[PDB]
Amino acid sequence: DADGLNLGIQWANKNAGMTQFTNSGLPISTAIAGANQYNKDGTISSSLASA
Amino acid sequence: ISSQAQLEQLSSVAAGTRYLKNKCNRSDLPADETIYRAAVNVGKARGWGNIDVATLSQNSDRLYQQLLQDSTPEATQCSQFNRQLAPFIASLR
Amino acid sequence: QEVPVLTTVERKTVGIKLKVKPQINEGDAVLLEIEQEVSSVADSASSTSSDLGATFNTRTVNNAVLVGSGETVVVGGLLDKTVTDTADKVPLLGDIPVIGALFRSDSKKVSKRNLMLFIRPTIIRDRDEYRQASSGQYTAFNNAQTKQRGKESSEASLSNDLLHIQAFRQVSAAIDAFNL
Amino acid sequence: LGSFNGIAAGFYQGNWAMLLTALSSSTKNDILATPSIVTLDNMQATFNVGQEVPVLTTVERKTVGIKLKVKPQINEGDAVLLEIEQEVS
Amino acid sequence: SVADSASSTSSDLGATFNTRTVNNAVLVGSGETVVVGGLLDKTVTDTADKVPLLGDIPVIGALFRSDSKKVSKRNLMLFIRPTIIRDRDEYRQASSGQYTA
Repeated sequence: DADGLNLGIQWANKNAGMTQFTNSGLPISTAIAGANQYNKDGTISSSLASA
Repeated sequence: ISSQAQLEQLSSVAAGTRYLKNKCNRSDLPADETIYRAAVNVGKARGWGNIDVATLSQNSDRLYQQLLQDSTPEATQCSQFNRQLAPFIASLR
Repeated sequence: QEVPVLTTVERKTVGIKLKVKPQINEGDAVLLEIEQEVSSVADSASSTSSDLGATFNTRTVNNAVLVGSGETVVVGGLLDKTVTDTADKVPLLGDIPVIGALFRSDSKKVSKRNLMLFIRPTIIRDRDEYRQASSGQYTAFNNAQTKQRGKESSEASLSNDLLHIQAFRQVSAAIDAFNL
Repeated sequence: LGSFNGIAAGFYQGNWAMLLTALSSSTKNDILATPSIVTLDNMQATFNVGQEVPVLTTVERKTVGIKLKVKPQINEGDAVLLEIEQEVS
Repeated sequence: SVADSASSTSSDLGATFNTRTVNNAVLVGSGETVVVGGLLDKTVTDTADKVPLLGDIPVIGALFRSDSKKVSKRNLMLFIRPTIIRDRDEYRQASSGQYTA
């Protein structure tokens, strides 16, 4: 038997800092690159993080 | 397959119950006629067509002879039956 | 099953290899230099370097013991937990537990394990003693067999007719039919 | 940036800039191993759990686990002798 | 037998060779059903995962768990039975009857 748990948040602001956590499975890099690429292209492009 | 399996099942329990009474010291069991009436009552409770008592008696006799002539040790027969005619006994009491 | 490794290669077996050596000493006592293993292969993901692809999970026991005839005996045992924790937080922060909980980042996990071994012999002298052991044990089989799916079985039933040792086979059968 | 962890705060007032950088990290690990066995005195029993993996020495079989083996000698009414060896790998 | 639905063949030797192998010695009476060897075994495993703090109301929260469960049961039984045969007569019954079987 094996049990496991995790928990964590992250923050971002153009004028402010950056709170990243890689253990989580997804950086903010996934986000800043997800939405500016999204709304730049209009929609999803496979260039985004395959994670 | 309509009137044969019903007769064989009732004849089998009546023959085995008589065996138990006569050969396995089951003195709590009633007389042969009462055992025959109890086997008829099992058929009636199941909604079975009326089974002739004398046809049941004749068949049951034949099965009782088969239990008696069997080359099976008595001890084994009595134990086997006593555990096979258990529910039946309950119905007849 | 059996699977080959590259040592050009040879045959390799993975299963439950239980072998023993029984010595009857006293009226009732026995001696058992037993050894065995329950092995399998997992390979969710493992180290195969395009060479020999194999994990061969195994547990292997061997020893010698004196045991009474009809007895449950503890041979070998293992029980183990394993915990690990991972934390990281911006310094000086997260310190107010109710409030600051918004800056920690937590990953915790555990693993527990246990393993138990039991053996039990029985002496058998002659035919009589044999019948109970076989018949009863076989019943232990039919218990789980007929436990879920209720099917009629030519082999099993017939085999029982063997373990029993012609009219009795008719009447007991008929009674069985009736009580369905 | 794909690997960074922690915080850093962006500031700009004309000509200057500054970046604060910090992080805290910790890690904790535990284990426990309780095996048990029986045997006679003079004959050795041995015991092991764990997987098995091959190295390239063409290669051979290698085991990784908890190989606990001993040799019990009963001397006095109550005393014993244990030439034990084992490893948790 | 050989199964090979999917197995470890590394372009070397492709084989599984499922097997069960018995050997022993026994004393047995002439006409007798004899239990030689036996195995019976079940094997269960479970897999669960859920967003924490949720799924806790069984009737309601059942909408967040994600469940995969499976079992395997197994059993194996071995029986032997000899018969002695002295001469022609004893032979006829054994052959004829068996052939009828």
